[PDB]
This record gives sequence, C-alpha cells and structure tokens, in this order.
Amino acid sequence: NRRPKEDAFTQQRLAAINPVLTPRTVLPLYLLIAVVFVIVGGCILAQNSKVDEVTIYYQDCMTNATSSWSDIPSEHWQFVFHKYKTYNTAPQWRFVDDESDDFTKQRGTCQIRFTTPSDMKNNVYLNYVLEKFAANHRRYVLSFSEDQIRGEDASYETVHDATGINCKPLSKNADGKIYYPCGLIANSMFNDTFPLQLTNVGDTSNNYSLTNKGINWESDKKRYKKTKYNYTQIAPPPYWEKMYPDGYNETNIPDIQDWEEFQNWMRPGAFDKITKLIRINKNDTLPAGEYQLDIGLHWPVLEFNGKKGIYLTHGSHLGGRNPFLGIVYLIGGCICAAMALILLTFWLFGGRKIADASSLSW
Amino acid sequence: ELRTVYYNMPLPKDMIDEEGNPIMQYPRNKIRTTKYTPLTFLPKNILFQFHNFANVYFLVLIILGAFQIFGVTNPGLSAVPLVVIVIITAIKDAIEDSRRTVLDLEVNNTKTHILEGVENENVSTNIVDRSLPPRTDCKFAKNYWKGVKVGDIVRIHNNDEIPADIILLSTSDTDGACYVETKNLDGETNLKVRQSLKCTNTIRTSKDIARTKFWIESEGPHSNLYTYQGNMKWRNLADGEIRNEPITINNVLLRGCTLRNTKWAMGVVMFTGGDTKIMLNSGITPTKKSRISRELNFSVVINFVLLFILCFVSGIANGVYYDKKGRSRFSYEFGTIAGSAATNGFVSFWVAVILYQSLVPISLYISVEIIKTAQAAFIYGDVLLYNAKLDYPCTPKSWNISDDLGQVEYIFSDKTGTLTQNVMEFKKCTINGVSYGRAYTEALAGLRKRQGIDVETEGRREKAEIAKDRDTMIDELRALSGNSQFYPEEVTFVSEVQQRCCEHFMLALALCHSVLVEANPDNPKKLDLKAQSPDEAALVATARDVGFSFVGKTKKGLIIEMQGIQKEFEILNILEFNSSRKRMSCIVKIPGLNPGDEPRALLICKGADSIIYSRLSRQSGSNSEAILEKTALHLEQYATEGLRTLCIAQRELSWSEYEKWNEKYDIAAASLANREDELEVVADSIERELILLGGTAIEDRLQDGVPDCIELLAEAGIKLWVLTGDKVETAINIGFSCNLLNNEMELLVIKTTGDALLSKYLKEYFNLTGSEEEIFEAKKDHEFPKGNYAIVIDGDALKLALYGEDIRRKFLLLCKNCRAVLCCRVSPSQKAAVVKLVKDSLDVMTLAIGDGSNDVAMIQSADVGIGIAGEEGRQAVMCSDYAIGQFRYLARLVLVHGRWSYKRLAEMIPEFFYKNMIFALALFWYGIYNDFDGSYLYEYTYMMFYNLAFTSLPVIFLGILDQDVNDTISLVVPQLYRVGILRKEWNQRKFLWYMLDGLYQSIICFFFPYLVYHKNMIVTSNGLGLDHRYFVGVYVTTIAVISCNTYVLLHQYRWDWFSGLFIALSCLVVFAWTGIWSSAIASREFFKAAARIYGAPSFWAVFFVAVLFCLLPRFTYDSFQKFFYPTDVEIVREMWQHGHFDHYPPGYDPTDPNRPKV
Ligand SMILES: CCCCCCCCCCCCCCCCCC(=O)O[C@H](COC(=O)CCCCCCCCCCCCCCC)COP(=O)(O)OCC[N+](C)(C)C
Ligand SMILES: CCCCCCCCCCCCCCCCCC(=O)O[C@H](COC(=O)CCCCCCCCCCCCCCC)COP(=O)(O)OCC[N+](C)(C)C
Ligand SMILES: *[C@@H]1O[C@H](CO)[C@@H](O[C@@H]2O[C@H](CO)[C@@H](O[C@@H]3O[C@H](CO)[C@@H](O)[C@H](O)[C@@H]3O)[C@H](O)[C@H]2NC(C)=O)[C@H](O)[C@H]1NC(C)=O
Ligand code: BEF
Ligand SMILES: [Mg+2]
Repeated sequence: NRRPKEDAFTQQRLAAINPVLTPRTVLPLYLLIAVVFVIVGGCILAQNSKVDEVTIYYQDCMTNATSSWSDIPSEHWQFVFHKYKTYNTAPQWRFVDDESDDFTKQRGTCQIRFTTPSDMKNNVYLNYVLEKFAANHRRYVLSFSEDQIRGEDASYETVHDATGINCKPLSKNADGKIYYPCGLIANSMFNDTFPLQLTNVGDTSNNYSLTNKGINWESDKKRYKKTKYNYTQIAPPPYWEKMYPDGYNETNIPDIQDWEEFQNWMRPGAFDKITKLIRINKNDTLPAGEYQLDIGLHWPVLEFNGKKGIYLTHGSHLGGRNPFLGIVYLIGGCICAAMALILLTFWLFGGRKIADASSLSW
Repeated sequence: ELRTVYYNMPLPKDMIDEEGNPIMQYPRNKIRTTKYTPLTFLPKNILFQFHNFANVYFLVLIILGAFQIFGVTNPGLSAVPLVVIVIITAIKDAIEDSRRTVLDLEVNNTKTHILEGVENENVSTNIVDRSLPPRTDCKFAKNYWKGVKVGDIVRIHNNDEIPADIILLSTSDTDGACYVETKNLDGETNLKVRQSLKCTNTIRTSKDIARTKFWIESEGPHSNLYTYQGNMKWRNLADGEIRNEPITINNVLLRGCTLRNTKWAMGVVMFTGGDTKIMLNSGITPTKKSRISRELNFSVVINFVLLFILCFVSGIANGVYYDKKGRSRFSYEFGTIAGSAATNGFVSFWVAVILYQSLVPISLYISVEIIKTAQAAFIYGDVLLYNAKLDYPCTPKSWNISDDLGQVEYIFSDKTGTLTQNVMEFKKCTINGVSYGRAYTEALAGLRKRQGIDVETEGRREKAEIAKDRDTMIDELRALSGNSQFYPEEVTFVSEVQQRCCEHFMLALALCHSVLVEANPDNPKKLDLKAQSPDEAALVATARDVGFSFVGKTKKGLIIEMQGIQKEFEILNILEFNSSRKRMSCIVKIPGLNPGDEPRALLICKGADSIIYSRLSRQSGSNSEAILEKTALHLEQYATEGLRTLCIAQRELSWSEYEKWNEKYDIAAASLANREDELEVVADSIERELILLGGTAIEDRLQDGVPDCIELLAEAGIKLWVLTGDKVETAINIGFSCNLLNNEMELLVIKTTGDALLSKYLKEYFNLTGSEEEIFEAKKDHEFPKGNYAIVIDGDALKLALYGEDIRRKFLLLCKNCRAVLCCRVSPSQKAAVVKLVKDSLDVMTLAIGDGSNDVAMIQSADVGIGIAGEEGRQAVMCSDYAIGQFRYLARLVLVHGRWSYKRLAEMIPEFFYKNMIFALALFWYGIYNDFDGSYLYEYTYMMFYNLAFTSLPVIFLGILDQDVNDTISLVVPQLYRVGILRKEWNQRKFLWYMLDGLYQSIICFFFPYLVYHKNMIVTSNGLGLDHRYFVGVYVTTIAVISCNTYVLLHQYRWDWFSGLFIALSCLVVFAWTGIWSSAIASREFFKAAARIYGAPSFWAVFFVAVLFCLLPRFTYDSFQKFFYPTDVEIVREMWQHGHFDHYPPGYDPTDPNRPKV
C-alpha cells in the first residue's frame, strides 16, 4: 500500500513541552534573573572599582613641557586610585630636545614623572594609548602581506596583488626592493621608544624593570615567523627609513617573531581609541613610588590633533577599569525586578481567569 | 473557427501546406496540467523566483561586484550563494512539476481503441459501402489516449473514460443510444442519453467503418458544455447527392464522460487536447504564489528602504569625513592629496551597499522554500489524510501554498462527488399515509440539545436491517442482496388494506421504471440493474429486496418475481421520464377474471410530489383525500432530512376508455408529431385523476464526514458556498442533509423567469438585509453571517448576476450576508467566476474544493485548489494544489495543517528579518567608529556562516515544526482558525515591530561590546589585546546568534526535542566554528580568536547581559500580552495545560464516523 510511515516524526508527534507563560512561571523568572544580575552587577563593580589606572597624555610634550620639571596640565592626565579618591598630585614632565635627531616634528625625550600612591600588583601593563589615530579605515586594515607575516620570502605579486589583504599602496620602493613589513599597517607602526624600565625617582638600584617580552600572545609566534628574504630582496617601509637609515644589512632585519611590538601593532585597533601593550612586568610588583618614563618621541600625532599617551595599569579579569558591565548588569537586574513589579501589580488589580477570555464564547 | 473533419476521405485542395499536408494543426490529445512545459521551465521559473524583490537585489549586488570601485574580494564566488539558491529552488520546482507529469503520462497512457484506418489529419514529424472489399487489418487496436487525433474513429468500450470530444457514430444498443456518467463534466448524478447519428447507426464492426466515407463541417471549440453544432455530410452511394445530418450536443460524447451501460460506442474524435470543452474550461495550472509570500515583497521593500537610509547615512557621513582636515589618514594613510574630494561620498554610499548587503539576506527565499516544501512533505506524510479505500495520502501538488490554507474564508465546494458519495439509497417511503423506513441520516442536526450517545440508533437500525432480512427471507432467486439492501424497515410484516397497499406499492416500484437487467458475469444467476437514474436503480433494488424482483423483460412486458414466483406483466404504454415532464408513467394490463372478456388496465404515475399532488383525484368517495395530508406531511419530513422525494399514483382504467386514450396516443405517435407537444398532452389527459399510492425517499449519500466537516468549517468562520453543475432542488436536498439549509431558513431564490428583474429582488432581499450596495464596509466584516437566509441562484440568473460591476456588487453583498450559498446548474466558467468575484471584490482567501472537470476552473481560480481523489484518474486531482481522498479530510487539511502553516510562516518571516538585522546592523553601528569608511566588523567566515550555519535552522525548524496547539485541538476548537481569516498573525505592522526589535537588539549587540572596549580597549584578563575589529565582531556575533536563536525559541509554541536540539547545536556551532577555524594559521588575522576571546572573561560578561537586554523588551511585552490581552490560542493552550483536551485521543478526528466516543 502507499500508506505514509507512522513514526511520530512524520506524523508530527514529537515529544514537546508546549510552554505557557503563566504569571506563576514568569514573574519568579524575572525575580531570579533580577537577583543574579544585581549580584553579578554588584560583584563586577566591586572588582572594577579596585582597578587602578594611570593615563598620561604626552602629545604636547615638545611644546608644553620645558627643560625643567613642570606639572602636566590637568587636561592630560587621569589618575584613578581607589584607596585615594581625591588624588591630585600632578605628574611632571620635561623635554630633552635632541637637536641631532633632525626630525623636529616629534623628536627628543619626554621624561614623565608620575607618582602612584598605591602599589600595582604583579602584572603591570604599560600600554600606549592613541586617540584619534584611525586604524580602522578600510584601506588601512587590509594593508599587509599575510605571506610575509608567515615568514615567507614572498614575491612582488603576492604582496601587492593578493586579493583580500595586500600591501597595496606600499608594496615596493622606487628601486623595486619590496618593503619587508609592507603595507600601511606595518609602515605606520607606532615608533616611540619606550624604556625597558621605570626609573625610580628618588631611589637607587630599585628601578622597576619592564620588558617587551610577553607583550603579544605567545601563540602569534605560530603565525609570525622569521623572514626568508636575502636582505637583497627587501627594504624597510618608508616611515621606517629613519630606524634603518641604510636599508637592511645582513644582520639588522627584524625577526618579527621575536618582535612583539610589531605584532601588537599589526593587530589594528577596532575603535578610535587604541590601546596596545608595549611593556609588561610579570615578575615583580610596582610599589607606591615616584617613577619616570623616558619616552623617545618619534611618533607625530599633533598634525591630526590626536592624543598620544601612556596607560599604566594592572587590569582586572574583565580587563581595564570600565564601569559598563557592572552598571549594566545592575540596570538589567533593576529592570527585571521593576517589570516583575509592574506585571505582578497589574495582575492583582487586573488579572483574569485562566480559562475563559476567549472571543468565541462571549 | 469552423473546422471540417474529413474521415476516410482525402482532404480537399485546401492542403497547400507541404512537409505535412493538413493546415489546421490540431492539438495532441494530451492533458498538460503542469506548471511548466520543459521548453520554458527554466525561463518561467527564474522569472517566478525573480518576482521576489530581494532576488532582484542579490542579482544587483553581483553586477555591482564586477566593479573594482566596490573592492569586493573574489566577486565571482559571491554569486555562488545566489546561483545555488536559484538552482535549488528550481530543482524543487522541477521535481514538484514532474509529479504532475507522471499523472499526465498516466492519463495520456490510458489505452483507448483507435481504428487502424489511415487518418488525413496527421502531422509528418446508406453511408457504409458494401461494394468495397472488407480488407484485413482495420481492427480497433488498443492505442494510446495521447495518440488520439482529430478525425479518428474510436470504439469506446463499456465503463471507460472518453478520450476526447467524440461525436457518436454508433453504439452497441440498437437505435444507437448511449449513456454517459457526466459527473465529471456536470454534477449530474444521472446518465445522459446520447444518440448516435441516424446515418451511421447501422455501422457495427471495424469492417463497416473502414468502408464508410464522410466528413463533418463543424463549429469551433467553444467551452459551453451544453451546445454543439456540426454537420455530418456524406456522399450517397450509387447517387451523386450530398446528404446532411445535423449534429448537436445529444450526439456528442464529451471528454469528461464515461461510457455507461453500453457495450461499445463508436465515434469520430472531434476536438482533442486543449480544444476539448473539458479543457477550454481549464487553464494552465497557475504558479500560485502564497498571500504571505506576496506580501513579503513589501516587507522586503521596507528593508531596502532601511538599507537605503543607512547607506545614505554612511554615504553622507563618510564624504563629510574625507573633506575634514586634521585627520590621521593624511599622515599614516597615503591619502596625502588634501584635494580631489568635494563630495565623494558617492563611492562610500556604494561601499556601504556591499557592507550592509546582508541586511536583506540571501537565505530568505531558500528558508521559506525549505519551509513550504517540508510543510508539503508533512501533509503528504500523515495518515489521517490517507484514504485507505483509495490507497491515497493527501498529495500536495503545489508545494508552496500551505499557508494559503490557513487564511481561507470562502470554500467554494462542488456538490456532486465532492459532497456526495455518488450512492443513492432508498431509505424511506410512504404507503397509504404510513411512514416506512428507519434512517439515521440527519437526526444529528440536534447537537444543541441531545447527545452523541446515539451511536445506539446506528446499532438499532442495523439490528432492524437484519431482522428485516430474516423476515423477508423468502426464496427469491435473484434477491442475492443481503449486503446491497439499504432499506431497514422492520415493518415488512402483515400488521389488511395496508398490507395490500404495501404489496402494491412495491409492485408499482418494480413495474414503473426504465431500469434494465443484464446478467452479471460473476454469479450469472444474479442479475444487476442497469438504470439511467440511480434513483430508479435504488427504487427497483428495494422492490427486489422486499419481494418484488424485477428479473427480466419481454417483447410483451416485464417479468416480476413476485415473492418467489414470477409473473409476467403486460406493459401497455410507457410514458417516459423527461426533464420538463418531471414524472414517468407506466400502464400495465390487469388480467381477466371473467372468461371471454378483454380486461382492464392500470396507469401508474411516478414523479415529483408537487406536480403529482396537482394531478390527483378530487371526485372520490373513498379515502383518496384522507391520506393526502399524511403523505404530504411525510414528504415534508423527508425533504427536511434531505431526501429525494417522489410520488406513486395510479388510476385503474377501464378497457375501453383506455382504448380511447391508447387510440389518441397512437394518433400522436404514428404521425410526425413527436417534436410537437401533443404527445405530451395526450399523456396529460390520462394523468389527471390519480389515486395516490404514496411517496418514496432516497438518500443522495454524502461522503462520510461531510456535515460534521462543514460544521467545523463554519465554526472556524469559513463560509461554504456550494457551486454545482446540477439542478436546484437536487442541491437543496444535499443542502438540508449537509445541515447547510436549516428548515427555519428563508431560502432566497433568485429565479429569473424569462432583465432588471434580478436587481429588484436583489434590492428586495436588501430591505430584510437593511443595506443597499456598500461593500467597502463589507470587507471589514469577517464573521459568519447571522440571519437564516440561504441564497439559491439558478446558474442562468447568475449569468446575469455577474454581468456588470453594479449587479456584481449587490449580488456579492447578499451572498456575503447569507449563511448558505447555493449556485446550482452552474457552468465551469461561472463557478470560477464566483470565486473570481469573491476573491477580487473582497480581499479574501478562497478554497474551491471539487472533484471533476467542472471544478477545475474553480480550483485553478482560487487561492488553494483541492481535488477529491477517486478510483479513476481525475482532472480535479491533477489540476489542484492538494488532493484528498475524501471531502472530510478538508477539516484536517485546513484546520490543522493550513492553520499551522499559516501561523508557522507568519511568525517565521518576522523572526527571520529580526534574525538578520540583529547582525547586519552592527556593520552599520561600527561605522560610527570607523567614520563609516567601510571596514568589516566581522571576520569573513562569520558573515558566510551567520545565515548559513549559526542561525539558519531554528527559524527553519519553526517554520516547519511549530504547532500552536495539537492536531486534535485544532479540530476540537475550529475558532482558532479565525486569526488567519482576520489575518491577525501576519501584518506589516507585526513585521515593523520585529524590525524595531531587530533595530533595538543590534544596538545591544554592538554597543554592549563597544562599551566594554570604549574606555581603554583592554578587555582581556592578561592584558594582551583583543582589540582587532574581528575580535569585537566575535563578541557581537555571539550575542547575535544566541539572542537570535533563543528569540526564535521563545516565540515557538511546542518546544520539541527536535527543534530544541537544533536550536542548541545552532547556538553551539558558533562556538565550535571559531574554535576550529581560529586554531588554523589560515584564519590570518583571526588566528587564535576562540582561545583568546572565549578565554577572556569579558566575553562571558558581555554575553549574558546583552542577551538579557536583547530578549527582555520583547519577553516583557509577551508576558504583558499573555496575562492581560491574550489571543484565543494563548487561552486554548492554557486550557490544554489544565487538561480540557486530554480526554481526546491522539489523532482525534471529529469528521471520522468511526471515531471513539469522547
Ligand atoms: C542540477 C541537476 C541536479 C539533479 C538533481 C539533484 C538532486 C535533487 C534531489 C534528489 C531527488 C529528490 C527527489 C524527491 C522526490 C519526492 C517526491 C515525493 O515525495 O512525491 C510527492 C509527495 O510529496 C509531496 O507532495 C510533498 C512535497 C515533496 C517533499 C520532498 C521534496 C524533495 C524535492 C525538493 C527538494 C530538492 C532539493 C535538492 C537540492 C540539491 C508527490 O506524490 P506522488 O503521489 O507523485 O508520489 C508517488 C511516489 N511513488 C512513485 C513511489 C509511488
Ligand atoms: C546549530 C547547528 C548548525 C549545524 C550546521 C548547519 C549547516 C547546514 C545548514 C543547512 C541549510 C539551511 C539554510 C538554508 C540555506 C541557506 C544558504 C545561504 O544563503 O547561505 C549563505 C552562504 O552560502 C554559502 O556560503 C554557500 C552557499 C550554500 C548554499 C546552501 C543551500 C542549502 C540547501 C539545503 C536544502 C535542504 C535543507 C533541508 C532542511 C533544513 C548565507 O549567506 P549570508 O547571508 O550569511 O552571507 C552574508 C555575507 N555577505 C554579506 C558577504 C554576502
Ligand atoms: C617613526 O619615525 C619616523 C621618523 O622619525 C616618522 O616620520 C616619518 O619620517 C619619514 C622619513 O623620516 C618622513 O618622510 C619624509 O617626508 C618628508 C616631508 O614629508 C619628505 O620630504 C621626505 O622625502 C620623506 O619622504 C615622513 O613624513 C614621516 N612621517 C610622519 C607621519 O611624520 C614616522 O612617522 C614614525 N612613525 C611611524 C613609523 O609610525
Ligand atoms: F461531480 Be463533481 F464536479 F464534484
Ligand atoms: Mg458538481
């Protein structure tokens, strides 16, 4: 016979819950989600308020900082210390000129003396912050060679004519030696020479050491690989010509596997603020002290009125000080209780039988 | 166009066409019934898919992939999603259409008999002559129905369908008469006498017809079933004179008809293929886009308007960025030309169209195509729509309109064979004012007061059937009927003048008829009744069962086995039944009691009650006037039960006054006064004073669940309009037995009598309906109408009530106000025209169920079209969208599957556009932060896999498997069907609120991850950096997929394990994909996203607060809806939770007669 197969799937008789949203099931569900999210919101804000951060903008250090120590204008620095809420002891900055640097747009050394009144714990992250540097335009974020990130001695057509991601405005120079970290992302790599320590101002042989190791993920060394170009095949990018004044020698070619500041730069920031790790110390903790950052100024930001800064923090597990997750778990927790309140009171002062509001039998 | 069929004769000089001599090029005798002939399958189907507006859009995205200005990576591979979707939709529409071709190939291979004589209408790539030798190899060979041609002699044997339009040459019956079951072409339950032409009546064998030369000068194909004009012309033999015999519609076998009660019927094939009247009423099977599917384009257009707004926002906001001054792109990007940009946001408008192109999603039409195919696959696969008696499941033949079945407001049912079972049963009679017959036909009108504990009277009548069969068990040699006896009256006893009347009533039923007797081949001692009307087949079979077996016929008269012993009755005259007579008389010769005297005679009149009660005797002394009140009281009782009534009347005539009548009958007979009505008026003189024997009642048997189904369709708010090709009082009998017509009703007959007649009582019944014409007010009202008015229109008055715009409007308005609408004697064109009247002038969903070819226009014209399957191969089954085996399966098809398929897709399509724009709008909201420059938030595999793998199946397993209530509760509560009649579940209003909820939740989907990055861009526990835009797009995607699928889950009634698993795996493939892909070096910027982002606790902290904020404003509104303004199905589910429906069995079927008691 023809007789379709009867097996509770083809008969559309699968086992099923058929959920009916009575106020006996939904109003305690709101209160339960309201209870968790004021607790998760209370415990996120509590841990977030302990996140101490030092943000010092130094884009104006060639201009507004003298050769002497002057307090930075309060426009530039933001200090958050939860043990010291009314903390206003301003950081200092001075500018050593370096007339041999011959660049004059961003040269010299911005020495920055901040005073953290509370110690940061074991991981101490020195981040540089870039504001208004737009690393998220569509030509910018596609401009590199993935062959050359992967350590390949890639030809001209694989760095320039690669279909998604190519080094398109910056493939090769005038004499045809291709740029080894080609593309706009590698070219515009944030120079500024950050030190390998914080100099403890007012203490001898207790300089808080920093390191450029442990700066990217360890796993990017699977993707970032040592290059296979001869030194005859490659040139530095055009804005790296001051780092390598003579092109690439037999020994000066940067192994981008070890060079993590490149690897952090080559991850373009999603948004208009850009925070990239440049110096970490995973070994020791940073005491309550007055410390000094000598930044070799090489990265111009003022011609686009952008900011350029230092972000010295020990984050939380949620990363950084940001009140959003704590506030908005509270808001969603206070909203689920407010609407457990509105719907319960409307169910008492209205409310109906669960059997006959049907339009047919009126 | 006048065509001239030549037979056995070369064509005249009008054959100038070479490479094939005949010019007129007749159609092959094939039924097409398929949506696409394969020469234009692929052109028509691509246009059908590109009548959808989003497909036009996707094709434009591909054409604008070829420009390098847009910068699209591998534009040619971007056409692969549209190309496979157009092909997978075309293959599904080819397999759908090929299932129609296998029924075209069955009908075209149905093996008629075609004469093997050479036919001069072939393509390249004294009428019988006795002097010609009877050559070999002219036999009527079994050739194919597809191989029938115009000009082809076809011997149609007994009991097979007629392959084309055939003008009879001969039948096996002498005097060349034929019989045809025209319930395919009409709703006529009777057989039609077709006459062979008197010229060709003497043709008998294939040797005779091969030596016969003629031609037929005929009129063209003209679609009117009750008209034919042709002129058969043939050369006289041994005399050069051309003779003429006119051909009309009682000399034509039309293609729906089946040859009945005749051994063979030889005829010339006149029209073939699409020329046949059966097919001029049909059209090509329309492609039939669903109403939700048609209004999806205005939903698609709103998304284009939103798409145009956002690309316009991004086009102007980017072109404003490029002529800013202090921007880092001057130094670090090499856009070192400050000039060359005045307003070049025109490129960034069009970059944004590619950036936001998934705001109108490629997986839309292929989602709804998978939905509708699988909704067709589940209708085919359930067994409560399976007819075991035919071995036939419900066959969805249009695989895209299951949701049309959920909004249906007007069912334009046929009656005969659709409502009826084509069985006529003698259920009741009256003899001498005494009601006989126990039938439980329509005592179930009373479901208002008394119970369904009356399964007992089915058993009570059944014991009375057996007790009657034991009581009537006298040895009657041809009353083999123990099973074909359908008159249970235990009062066959002798309480007598009543017993003498009960013997003589059934004697008149065995005498007065035109029923023949043929020997059955299986049990040749049992002989079965070959009747024209199955009324009389039921009358003679019930006389056969109660003793008075009509067993044979002689040249003298009839032989009636009268209670075991045979008696010859000498029939003096038969006054034949006629359409205008509405009666039939029979004169028998009463034998002699005194020797040497020629004895008397007995007229017996049978016919309609109202015109036999006119012709009764008033000059009496006996009880001839005493019983007229009782028999009329019962024939009123019988018709309210929906039974065909009749009356038997007699007058015992004297031997000479009959002989004066029989002489005056022979005056009109021997003269050429047959066309004159004197032969009727001579019959009128003897039928004036009649003694009323009593009446009969015949159940025109409905199909099994017909009055229960129509009650469920009326409780659903659907209004059944019966549209029939047969008579008015026939469809009133079916109307009462169906509970359509309801004795308290005022039946509003239109009844033209002869042209503004019709409008005045259209206006007159429009004062008891206190309204004139206003139909814009009417299409606001979708309630089932209240006043007990039934409208009955003759078909011929409906030709005038559908002529112009003004009378169509008041005729529509009255029919909309009447509870029962019966359009009788309606041609196939006007049944379709009534649907096209209602479907256009009101904005309503129309059904039109029917079996037969007179319904095929109606079925093709409506929004669904249902065929009712039978033993034969039916055009209404082939030409339809669904095909059920019984009528009562319509309640399971409309109230369960349609009402599901409506609500499944009405929720799915807003859920789908919600689903897409919760993701595609973060490509917009990231534009605020990249200056609308056009960089992608999302890694490229996420953009492929969002609508393909991450969220595709939960919407798909809502559109296929969601049930608001059970399949039983869909039938217990038919009023849940009213939200689709009121069109409540699919609105552009509901759609705009899903867009506004999709707008909102994508603000949550982007900005909740933006607001964890925005402050200091460190979101990782170890500070190492997740600030790639693709990593932020893992945050956004994962909120998007989980708050898509749980939104789809929370709007799914009936959380089953199959959908809830594939919602969970959907939710877990977005974690599984980026775990797998972002462990490979080919991820290429994305390389360890899942190790880094899923190991970052900020991801898990954004994830649960943003899924809250996405789902909560809709989940609040639903909780505020379902507590305070609940829909009816939200309350019926609450009762189902409480167990108002758990005493019903699984698969409860209210139209099933063999259902358990609840
Ligand atoms: C580019 C060239 C590609 C060539 C083809 C590639 C592969 C295509 C897919 C494989 C072929 C699938 C064929 C499915 C046929 C289903 C037909 C069916 O269910 O019948 C239907 C009944 O089912 C229905 O009406 C419900 C709707 C059909 C549900 C299944 C549809 C499957 C085909 C459409 C989707 C295909 C998509 C393919 C994409 C690659 C007709 O009834 P019937 O009385 O004619 O059936 C008689 C059956 N026999 C003959 C056994 C008595
Ligand atoms: C949680 C568990 C999930 C498990 C995985 C499920 C995988 C299988 C899913 C079955 C198919 C269900 C969905 C119907 C087909 C959708 C096809 C489709 O449109 O896929 C596209 C992508 O398509 C491709 O990449 C290649 C083409 C694949 C086409 C697949 C057709 C499948 C037909 C299946 C027929 C039988 C189905 C049976 C019942 C479910 C979605 O595109 P988008 O809108 O996401 O892309 C936007 C990106 N830009 C902006 C650049 C354009
Ligand atoms: C890292 O350091 C370099 C130098 O300290 C930064 O400046 C870039 O330096 C190059 C060459 O030193 C400049 O190119 C020169 O431009 C002048 C005038 O524009 C032209 O006449 C010369 O022929 C040469 O092409 C370039 O202007 C300058 N770039 C900027 C934005 O100032 C570099 O920017 C630093 N930052 C990186 C690599 O991100
Ligand atoms: F005999 Be039908 F057209 F239901
Ligand atoms: Mg009919």
